[PDB]
Amino acid sequence: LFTHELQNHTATEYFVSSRRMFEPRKPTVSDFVQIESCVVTYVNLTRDQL
Amino acid sequence: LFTHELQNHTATEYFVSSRRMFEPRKPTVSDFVQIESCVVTYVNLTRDQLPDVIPDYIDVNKTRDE
Ligand SMILES: *[C@@H]1O[C@H](CO)[C@@H](O[C@@H]2O[C@H](CO)[C@@H](O[C@@H]3O[C@H](CO[C@H]4O[C@H](CO)[C@@H](O)[C@H](O)[C@@H]4O)[C@@H](O)[C@H](O[C@H]4O[C@H](CO)[C@@H](O)[C@H](O)[C@@H]4O)[C@@H]3O)[C@H](O)[C@H]2NC(C)=O)[C@H](O)[C@H]1NC(C)=O
Ligand SMILES: *[C@@H]1O[C@H](CO)[C@@H](O[C@@H]2O[C@H](CO)[C@@H](O[C@@H]3O[C@H](CO[C@H]4O[C@H](CO)[C@@H](O)[C@H](O)[C@@H]4O)[C@@H](O)[C@H](O[C@H]4O[C@H](CO)[C@@H](O)[C@H](O)[C@@H]4O)[C@@H]3O)[C@H](O)[C@H]2NC(C)=O)[C@H](O)[C@H]1NC(C)=O
Ligand SMILES: *[C@@H]1O[C@H](CO)[C@@H](O)[C@H](O)[C@H]1NC(C)=O
Repeated sequence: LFTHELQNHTATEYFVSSRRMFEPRKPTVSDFVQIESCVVTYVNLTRDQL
Repeated sequence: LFTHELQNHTATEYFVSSRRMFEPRKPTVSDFVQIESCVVTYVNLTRDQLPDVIPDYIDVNKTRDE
């Protein structure tokens, strides 16, 4: 999962692709998992922005 | 994903299986992905027939409104 550019001009769009092919596509819920532990590197988002 | 026979006698049942094992089973929503582009070869279905091909699919507004 990557973000194309940054929020510098409000472009916080997230896309998912393989590590060899460049196919930016919208992610799906079933592709993710839930973890009880968090790290510093993870962005601290909220329910409204989900 | 394959369809056993055709609609000739109303048998448009869809099943999913591996390419070596013949295990016809009902598909699951998590097994598909959504694409913004379409081709000629893809069947042009509608929302009403979505539960028929895939009963596992659920529409939020259809249930909430009624
Ligand atoms: C989204 O938001 C979360 C929550 O804030 C961010 O996660 C980090 O959360 C921690 C805890 O709230 C923030 O505080 C940092 O804690 C680090 C580890 O905890 C230690 O805390 C004390 C003090 O360091 C230690 O004695 C104790 O043993 C723990 O090990 C610390 O390493 C950080 O210390 C930094 O600042 C102090 C001054 O306060 C300096 O003295 C240190 O040398 C060091 O520079 C800090 O206390 C932490 O700030 C949060 N991270 C960030 C980046 O803010 C997520 O990171 C955040 N996500 C994003 C994308 O921003
Ligand atoms: C479910 O429904 C969709 C929507 O109809 C079907 O997808 C096809 O959609 C196209 C666009 O609506 C239908 O029209 C065909 O377009 C093809 C490509 O577009 C060209 O259109 C013009 C005219 O050809 C070109 O100048 C332009 O540059 C585009 O490239 C064409 O190849 C088709 O042309 C055929 O008919 C004309 C006469 O109208 C002949 O002159 C041509 O030689 C050629 O034979 C056509 O115009 C297309 O019909 C739709 N496909 C089908 C099969 O109907 C899905 O296919 C459909 N799914 C199923 C399972 O049926
Ligand atoms: C689908 O949801 C929209 C709300 O975004 C609603 O206006 C519409 O009536 C719904 N349609 C059906 C068929 O449930």
